[PDB]
Amino acid sequence: DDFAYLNARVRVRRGTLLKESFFQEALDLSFADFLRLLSETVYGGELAGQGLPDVDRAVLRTQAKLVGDLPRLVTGEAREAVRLLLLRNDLHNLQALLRAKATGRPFEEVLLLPGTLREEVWRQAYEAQDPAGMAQVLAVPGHPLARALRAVLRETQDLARVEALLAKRFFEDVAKAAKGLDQPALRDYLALEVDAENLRTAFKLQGSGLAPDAFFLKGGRFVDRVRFARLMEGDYAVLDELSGTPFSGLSGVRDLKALERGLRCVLLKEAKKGVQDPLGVGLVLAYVKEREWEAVRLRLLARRAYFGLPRAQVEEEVVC
Amino acid sequence: MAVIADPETAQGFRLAGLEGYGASSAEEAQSLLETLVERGGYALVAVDEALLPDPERAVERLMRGRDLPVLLPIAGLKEAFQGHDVEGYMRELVRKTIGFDIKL
Amino acid sequence: GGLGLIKSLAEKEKQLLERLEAAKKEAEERVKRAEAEAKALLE
Amino acid sequence: MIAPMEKLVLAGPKGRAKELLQSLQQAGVVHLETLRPEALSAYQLSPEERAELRRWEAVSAGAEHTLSLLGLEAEPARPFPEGLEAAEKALSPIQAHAEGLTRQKQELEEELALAQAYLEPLERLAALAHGLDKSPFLRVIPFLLTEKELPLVEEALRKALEDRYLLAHEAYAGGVAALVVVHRKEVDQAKAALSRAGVAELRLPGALGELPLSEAARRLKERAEAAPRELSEVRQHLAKLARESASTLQSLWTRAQDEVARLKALEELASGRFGFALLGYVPVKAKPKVEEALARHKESVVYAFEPVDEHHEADRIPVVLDNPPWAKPFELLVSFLNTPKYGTFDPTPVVPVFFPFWFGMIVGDIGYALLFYLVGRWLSGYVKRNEPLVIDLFALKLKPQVIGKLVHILNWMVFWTVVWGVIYGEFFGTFLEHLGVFGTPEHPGLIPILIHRIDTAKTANLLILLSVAFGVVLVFFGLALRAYLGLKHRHMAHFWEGVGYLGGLVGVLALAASYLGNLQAGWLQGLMYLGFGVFLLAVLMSRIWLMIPEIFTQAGHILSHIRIYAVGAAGGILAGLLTDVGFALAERLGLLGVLLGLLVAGVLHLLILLLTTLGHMLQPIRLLWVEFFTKFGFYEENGRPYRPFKSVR
Repeated sequence: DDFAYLNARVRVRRGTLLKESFFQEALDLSFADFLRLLSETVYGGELAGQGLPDVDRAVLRTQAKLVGDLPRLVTGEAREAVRLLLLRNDLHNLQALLRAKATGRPFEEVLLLPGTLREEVWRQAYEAQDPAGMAQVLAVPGHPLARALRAVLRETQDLARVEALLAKRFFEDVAKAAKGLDQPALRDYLALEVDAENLRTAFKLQGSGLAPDAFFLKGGRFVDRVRFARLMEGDYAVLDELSGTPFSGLSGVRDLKALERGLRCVLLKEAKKGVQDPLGVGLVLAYVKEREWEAVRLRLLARRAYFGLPRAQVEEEVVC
Repeated sequence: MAVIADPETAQGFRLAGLEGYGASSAEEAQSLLETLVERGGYALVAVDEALLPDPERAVERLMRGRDLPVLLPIAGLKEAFQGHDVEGYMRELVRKTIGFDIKL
Repeated sequence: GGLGLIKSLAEKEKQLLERLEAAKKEAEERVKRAEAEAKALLE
Repeated sequence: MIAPMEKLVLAGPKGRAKELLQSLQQAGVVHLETLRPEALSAYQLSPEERAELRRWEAVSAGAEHTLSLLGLEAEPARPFPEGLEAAEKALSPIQAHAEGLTRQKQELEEELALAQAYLEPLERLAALAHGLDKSPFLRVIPFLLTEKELPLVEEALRKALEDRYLLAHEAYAGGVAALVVVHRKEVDQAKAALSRAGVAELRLPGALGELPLSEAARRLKERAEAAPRELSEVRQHLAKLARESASTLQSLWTRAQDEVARLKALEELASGRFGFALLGYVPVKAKPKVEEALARHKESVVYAFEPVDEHHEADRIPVVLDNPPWAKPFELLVSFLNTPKYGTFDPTPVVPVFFPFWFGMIVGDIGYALLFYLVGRWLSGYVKRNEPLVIDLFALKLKPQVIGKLVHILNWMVFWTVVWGVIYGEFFGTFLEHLGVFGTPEHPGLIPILIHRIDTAKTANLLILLSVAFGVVLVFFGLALRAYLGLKHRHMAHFWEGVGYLGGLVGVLALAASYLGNLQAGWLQGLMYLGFGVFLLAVLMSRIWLMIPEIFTQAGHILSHIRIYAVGAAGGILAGLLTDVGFALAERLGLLGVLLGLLVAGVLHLLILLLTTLGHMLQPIRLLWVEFFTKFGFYEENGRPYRPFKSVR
């Protein structure tokens, strides 16, 4: 409820962040220098041993320690708001769970990264006869995925098209809840994420020839459904049509790698606008996205040091 | 099919829909090689160069006949900054094959 | 006591496993008798 | 009161265990127990038993999906004793016919929908396609588009073959079917330019957007002419199969659920190495039925019914109500809460003792009482109809047992309600304005009112005193139950705490009625001093620091009982105001619109009843659950209930 008592610990955690020189000096290391610098870092407090997998497990434990508590320590409308910040890992865990239930591998098959609800609920959801019964076992009150999967659950028993339509309805109900809050910037950031995901589905499905209206979603403000069909066709001018919006530098690109790189750049730049709101909740969302950019930078530098990457090989990864 | 290089390498192949294994030591690489040879896997096995250079040994000891799990000394990615020295591999191959190394 | 009834079940299962072990053991004791009789008959 | 609920075990052989488990599931009157620890095996049944159980479970799942695709619901009934493969064979043919009919129905419905979506458009476009059907020189760009913005695409047509590209939109005014035709490749480029201007091709699914337009129109017209009789016959054969096989499917589902429950219960056994044991709990009242079930074991392989534990440490003890026949109906309201700690005070009797009394004190409208009586007659006719009460938008599905308990509780409420309404003297509100049945000294028409209640100058302090006395009595009963339970469990903390809270409340009431009340504080000064001394002495003997906050909270819980008199006075004043307004506007305003004025006043009274009486009744049970439970605790670990073997039947 209190968007300030959490904001104080948010400012404290914002005080615990690495500078750009911490990665700029990390452009030249040999994973032992990187291990020593991470040993200086707070994320190396869970530093178990040596090796890339130990480094990634320590990074996941540090992310759970510094980022997982934000889902806790709050109650009310602020809890309903801050729940829809670290939601991608939860939807990914639910998607892997649906894939495992439809596939047939072991319930300990996927590694089940940390999200919002109890992992014991995810273990208990491995055994459920009805999909609606599994949804009710996974039903939290303010979980948007619980309301999304139940509404999408009135089609069949367990289908992959049900899973894709459930992801579409998940993004749709996320946009509906983002419109259904008293937050001036969280709705804008969620809508920017929705339009970027629409562009990402368009670039991933460009040339597929499928139905774009079945692929296009609702909730954005930066593009059009006709612009969506133009992006579905081989027309980069629609990507050039993005002028004045946050999709500014996204122009003249056809390769999806640098396209989604600049998309993440625009998303992080919009997330940088969250420091303007010291009283609401978007500052905490900015802190979460900052830890996310730090996490991408950490696993990137970890891969670079473990495989000996060139500085030119990852030069397009720290430009913003 | 199947490959063995490294868990970080093998998870890309498992993402291809292709059976992966991964061993840090060369003896464990022949162990996993022996595993998929005894569990005769669809006839192809790729092996990284860094673990086994010429991995013919397990199949010539075990499956001397039938030529079936085809071996490949594939290149590893931390070494694929160099690019295997493909010409030197080919020289080594013809010298192994017909004995007589010459210049192409 | 219920687990004292489990103990009476332990006496009964010692009788059951006794019939089992005496059967599958006494059969090889009869194997001994059979090979004794037939090897002496062959000689 | 809760029963003895003794524990029990038995043992024998494993097939003897399966037979005795089938009997004790047929005699399903005992909750089970794990009893995993010592001198026994895990009693993992068999892989063959696991396979037969998976087969029966899949059979039950298939019967459930068959009822779902049939639309019917799982109603329990007497089962069908049959073989597993035989029941599977009985299931498979009806399930196959149903699955094929359901797929055919879904396919024909989607086909008729897609046919009706573009029927006349395809026919008009085919009539326009009388000059290039499959001509190998020019494509046919079709676009069933919006209203006549034909110049916006005609700009791209001017970018196309200029004195050519035959392009017009004829008819079917839901969408202008703009047909353009120039070439093949230049027309592909022009279709790209028009889609850049905004255009779409008539791409139907299946074969209609995949075959020639004349053939697609013929197939769509054939499907449109054929789909209605096919859908009607599909619904008819589906309903015929449902009405022909639902009883067999239900008996199969009942037998399958029974066998599957027997299999799941077989997972809870306790083997004895080619021999097996089992244990659990059951009430003492069915011990003769327990023995009658025990006779069916082979030599009645011995069942031992050992006694339950004491007030210490009975948590896996089963829970049951076991109320009187007068007290049987009151359990339904108590069921909304949790269960006791197996020796706790069953307060279910005080619920029927007091909740109807406070409810009758609340509502005193004899006309609303007769309305409740007529509504109970309607509900009783629904119960005699023996149909489960189904309320769609209320989602209220009710078996007749709960409805009959509700009706019995309603009659028991209405008796004391009419009693207290005669005590208040109000028939459908104040009928004494019109027909002076109540008697006051102001205008004596008929029999006097015990509580006049329109005047508070003589009645309000008496009503407040009555509410306060009932509340203090219930508070005394609850604290006494707390202290008696603390004595019964031999934990002096709770009993001494109840004693200290009771003494503090007594001293508080004494000091209140002395200082803030009347004069003559000599008889109660030592009383207040003794209550304060009892509170301080139990504070020393308790040392819990359960402070004057706890005492003041108990005091507010005691003093909250006047809300009963408050809501009764509120509803009475509202009913009297509405009745006086209606009687005045009818009789004194004309004496001719008595039908219209009486009907409008009765409709407003019905609206006020529908807006008020629910919460008015709710406040008594709220006070009951908030006082009688809370002083006695009733919020400790919730108990474990009697979950015997089901045998759903």
